[PDB]
Amino acid sequence: EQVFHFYWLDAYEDQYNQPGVVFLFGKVWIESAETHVSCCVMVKNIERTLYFLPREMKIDLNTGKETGTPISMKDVYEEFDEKIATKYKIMKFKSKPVEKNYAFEIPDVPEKSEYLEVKYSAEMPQLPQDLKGETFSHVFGTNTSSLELFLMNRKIKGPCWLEVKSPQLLNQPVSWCKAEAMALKPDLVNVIKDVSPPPLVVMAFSMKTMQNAKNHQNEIIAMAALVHHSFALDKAAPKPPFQSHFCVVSKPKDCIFPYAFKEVIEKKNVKVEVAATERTLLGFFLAKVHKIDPDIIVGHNIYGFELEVLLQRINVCKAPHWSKIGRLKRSNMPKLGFGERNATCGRMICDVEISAKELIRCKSYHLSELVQQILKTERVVIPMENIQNMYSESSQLLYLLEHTWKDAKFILQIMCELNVLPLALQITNIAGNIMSRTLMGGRSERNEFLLLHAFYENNYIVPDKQIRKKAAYAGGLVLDPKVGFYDKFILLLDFNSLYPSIIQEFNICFTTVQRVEQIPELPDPSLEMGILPREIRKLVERRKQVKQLMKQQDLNPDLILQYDIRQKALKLTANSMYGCLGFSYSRFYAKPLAALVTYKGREILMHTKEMVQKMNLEVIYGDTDSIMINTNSTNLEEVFKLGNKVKSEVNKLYKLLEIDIDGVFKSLLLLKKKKYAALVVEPTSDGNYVTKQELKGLDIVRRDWCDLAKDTGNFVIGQILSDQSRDTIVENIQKRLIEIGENVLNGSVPVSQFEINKALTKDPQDYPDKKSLPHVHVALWINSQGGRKVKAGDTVSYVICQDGSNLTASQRAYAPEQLQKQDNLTIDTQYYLAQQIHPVVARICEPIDGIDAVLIATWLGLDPT
RNA sequence: GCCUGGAGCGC
DNA sequence: AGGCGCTCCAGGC
Ligand SMILES: C[C@@]1(CO)[C@H](O)CC[C@@]2(C)[C@H]1CC[C@H]1C[C@@H]3C[C@@]12CC[C@]3(O)CO
Repeated sequence: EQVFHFYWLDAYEDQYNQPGVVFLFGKVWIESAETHVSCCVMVKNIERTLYFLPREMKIDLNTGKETGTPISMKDVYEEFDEKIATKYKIMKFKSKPVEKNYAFEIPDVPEKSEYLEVKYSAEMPQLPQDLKGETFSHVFGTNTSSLELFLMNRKIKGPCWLEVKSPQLLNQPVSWCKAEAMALKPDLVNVIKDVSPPPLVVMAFSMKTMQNAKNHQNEIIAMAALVHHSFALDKAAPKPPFQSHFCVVSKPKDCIFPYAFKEVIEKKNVKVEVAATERTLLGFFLAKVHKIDPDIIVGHNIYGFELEVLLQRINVCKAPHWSKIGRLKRSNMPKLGFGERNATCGRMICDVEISAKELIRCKSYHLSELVQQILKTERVVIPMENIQNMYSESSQLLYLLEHTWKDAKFILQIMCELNVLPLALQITNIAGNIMSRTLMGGRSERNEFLLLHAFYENNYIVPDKQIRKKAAYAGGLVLDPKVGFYDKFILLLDFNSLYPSIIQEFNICFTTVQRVEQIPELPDPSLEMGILPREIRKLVERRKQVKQLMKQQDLNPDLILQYDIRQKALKLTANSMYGCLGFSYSRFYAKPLAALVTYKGREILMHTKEMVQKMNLEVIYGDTDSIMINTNSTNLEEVFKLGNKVKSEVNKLYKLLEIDIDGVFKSLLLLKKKKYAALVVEPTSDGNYVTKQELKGLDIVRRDWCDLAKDTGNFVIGQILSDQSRDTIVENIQKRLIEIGENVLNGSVPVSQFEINKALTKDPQDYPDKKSLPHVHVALWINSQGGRKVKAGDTVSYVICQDGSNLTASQRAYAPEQLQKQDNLTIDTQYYLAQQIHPVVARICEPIDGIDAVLIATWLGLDPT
């Protein structure tokens, strides 16, 4: 008849105003224009689907007793037809008996069983979730959304190509896309899998807001954006990351642009559009968004500030057509990211801050710390105050705009550097969810979707969607450490994905483990692979295919970064599978399964520790899935043969679980459980090797210890692991420490190294014992004093100062700025030497002969007692 | 040691 | 807006 193709990226549903309809936004190829343009496809008539569970025996709801008559499918039909449909207003519907499996948390529901499937328009009323009757004890699917029913039934798993048959035109345009179309029923949409992903339109932006002179509004005075119209998600980022860009500045209401501004620009030839009013600016922006038509908008702290601000201002200034910031034509703007995630429907939002938190560790995720760590460059800062003063001289405004441009360019580079977009696609293509959601973070949901697809495809009824804490079960086993320094090589054996393998090994699934604190029994080896095991099995196969492809030759060179990305996404998925089992709010929550996994975990660890011991080998440490062996040897080649020897022995015990040589140490300083320092062997040629320092858990790697303490401690660590004689070392450490103590007293240590960082678990206002907590105290100051406001998740930087108020150190906390700018404030040198440096060095040198607590305190110039 | 509150490393 | 195990600090009993 007729058909068109399109690559979908995002989906949206308005249950309240447009039930039974799902809007899909993506890309269509236009041959005439030789480029892809945005497209919106409206899918209608996605019907509610219910599953009524027939009773074994008919019940009288008044007496609560069987009536002697057994139940047949027809009984359910009739009760629904006569008493249910009527009472709740359902004119039409289709029904049909179907067989469905079940394996979830509602008791008295058979593993397999017949059900009365009832399908009817989403426009007619929704039944109560607890609805019961004379012929049925429960009904599933009452609250299932259309998006879920559509994605599950059509087997759509993340962005991909769709074939839409019998497309229809619309009276009037419903979206801001270049092409629109409508499908009358969902079975008109099909997935096609042998066509590559089209490149997207990416737009990175940043803005500068300014607090208004009189009262408290935060106006947008400048916006910068970088853009690229052909950004592949299946290959390396384009160089450069953008092709075009634009800048728009405005002025608050008390200020006036510096004289000659327009002219100063005409000269420099900068694409800076100078707008008279904030409202004009906003409108300029919204139009570029509408004209550029990005598929993805990337920024920093978008969901935490920028986006909400942009929307509020758009409303106050009554800027024209706010819904263009999204892809669907809408009238009313919802607020508070709910109203936000909805505000941009059709366009994916990538917030680098969120993406960084999921990909790397830092002491803070502010743009400057990310730029430093990720891009390795310094990023200037502009305090909200200095802004106005910049409106007096043109060269200053131009600097401000240029800065904003630099910010958007950094955000774009970070996004490129972390490979966020390509990873997100692979992740979404695996979980089978929605990419804008994958980008918002939250693993539980990617997990839900993956399982929902798995169970749907295997004929199971699935759970209805339902409408730090203290541990709820046993975790991993942590062997007791034989603290101390070692000179002989150390063997580190590791299991490859213990948890995921445990799950396949012992066939642990919702469909195989009987369950009701009490670890359930493993299933009988006779039963077939459970649904969950098969899913992990698949991830493991695909990851093997990929690593094998990577070993290939005469290959397209860029393909290797691609395989590497998919490989990691396949790993992240499999591992999250476990953690979801243990999440109380997960749609597929199942503590029993989780706990059974960690159990066989501990068990296997011990049988392993024991076995290495029966081989007359010393086992000095072990954490959840690893075993550290002290060979007492000095012959590297022999060490390896030993490892491979133990290896062969353990791997002989299982069908899928495998242990391997994760490495070898030349020297190791084991302080406590989950805390050590070591020199790692990196073989080269002829049995030779180089050595690299690796730290784990020591205060040195934490963010809640100033750099002064961390740098000193690392020094001591380098010494300790060295080749020098024990005495050479002990001397060097003393030499150094005493120096540090002086440098601290004389004031030669940079004010930066005294900074301590801590992240707030709650919003600074939700802390009762406030005052006694440094970071929280400092956060309140910052919030109540200036612009941006610290909130849960944010890391606060501070330093202890001499107030001259005789309060404990924990009550004399200030911001680095509050220190250098204020005079009566001065670094509490005493605190840092005794409460920072000393503690760290003390705990590191504990197993060291020659070094002691009182001995260290004197070197720094402290009274031993 | 424990308790209360608060940190974030480890797998 | 996936888990649990193991230190560290401030303060007081
Ligand atoms: C945090 C979480 C939750 O599943 C996530 O998948 C990252 C890996 C994770 C930390 C896991 C919790 C259990 C951890 C044990 C380690 C690391 C681990 C996943 C399994 C392990 O790799 C050992 O099997």
